[PDB]
Amino acid sequence: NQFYSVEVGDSTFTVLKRYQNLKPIGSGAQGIVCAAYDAVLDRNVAIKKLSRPFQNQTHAKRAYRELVLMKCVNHKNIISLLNVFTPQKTLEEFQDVYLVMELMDANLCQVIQMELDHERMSYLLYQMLCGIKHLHSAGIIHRDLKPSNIVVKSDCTLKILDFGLVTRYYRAPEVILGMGYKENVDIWSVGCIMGEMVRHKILFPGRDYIDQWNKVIEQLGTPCPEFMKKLQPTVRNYVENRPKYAGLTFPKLFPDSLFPADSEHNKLKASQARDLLSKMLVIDPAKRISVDDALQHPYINVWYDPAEVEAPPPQIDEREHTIEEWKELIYKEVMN
Ligand SMILES: CCNC(=O)N1CCC(Nc2ncc(I)c(-c3c[nH]c4ccccc34)n2)CC1
Ligand SMILES: [Cl-]
Repeated sequence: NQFYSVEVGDSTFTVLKRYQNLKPIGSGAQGIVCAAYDAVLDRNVAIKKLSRPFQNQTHAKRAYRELVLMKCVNHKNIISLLNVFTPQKTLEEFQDVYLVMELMDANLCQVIQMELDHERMSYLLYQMLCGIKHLHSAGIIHRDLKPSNIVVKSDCTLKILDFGLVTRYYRAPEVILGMGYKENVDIWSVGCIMGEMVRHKILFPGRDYIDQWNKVIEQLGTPCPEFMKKLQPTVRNYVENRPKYAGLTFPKLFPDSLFPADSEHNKLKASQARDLLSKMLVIDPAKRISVDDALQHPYINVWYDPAEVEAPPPQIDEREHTIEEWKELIYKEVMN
């Protein structure tokens, strides 16, 4: 047989024999993931077993979308698909899908805990922006960027793991309040991640959206009439009846005490970093900085290389299907 089975991290992995010494490296709702040695390629890989891809239409659509996009997209800051397989021989027996990807060293949740380094932080932010720019050019607007679905190598090279559309702390006001969104909906999420790299605290924590919104207005201030008028009347009423906050200024939100101190370079960078935060963490998306403009910001633009930023977009998600239909769709996709 060309497969073998091993129990790993309380799941059964049935994989190609090329893949050896499977070790659990974590899990998500999307599936459980192992590190493995690929004997054919002489390199370590990550293997994801999709957890109950057919349990419902939501799972199926996500699995199909992930598979097709990860195949189509080829960018250095988006995780790339190395191989895909199922151990089952027929569509009727078809049950499991295995994704093989490059093995990364850590997700951002770990890196975020490290002591702030301007070189590191600006480089990570630059790469996130490059990945997001590339997704957007393909019509992919993520809406759920968060530290746990962003991964990095020991050398600080960074890749986004998924394609978006449970932790809700990184979601934009227009998403929370149901206003509709544009491309810079993803910039708010970057801003939350950056704010967290600085404070080592979740910016907008909260048991629920009510709690979350309170943290937003307490720190950033009650939004302007311009913004209010763009809300549904019914939503408008709740938001307007909250206590009015003047925002904390960004110097108070992100004081000098949180940044490397006592050199000229360090003074320079703290102010630049705060300026960028001030442009990303903007409640009204009409006033929030774009991806392209963020890449031009002095804090970010030191890393700018046209060959990384200006890559051609891929040339390829509203249709519904039965679970049986999605299954055949996924199967043919697996069989290439
Ligand atoms: C908080 C620190 N994180 C950490 O130490 N690790 C996570 C990432 C991991 N590397 C990897 N490399 C490739 C992939 I694809 C995935 C991965 C994809 N989906 C996941 C879901 C949960 C955990 C890991 C993954 N993960 C190494 C171990
Ligand atoms: Cl809620």
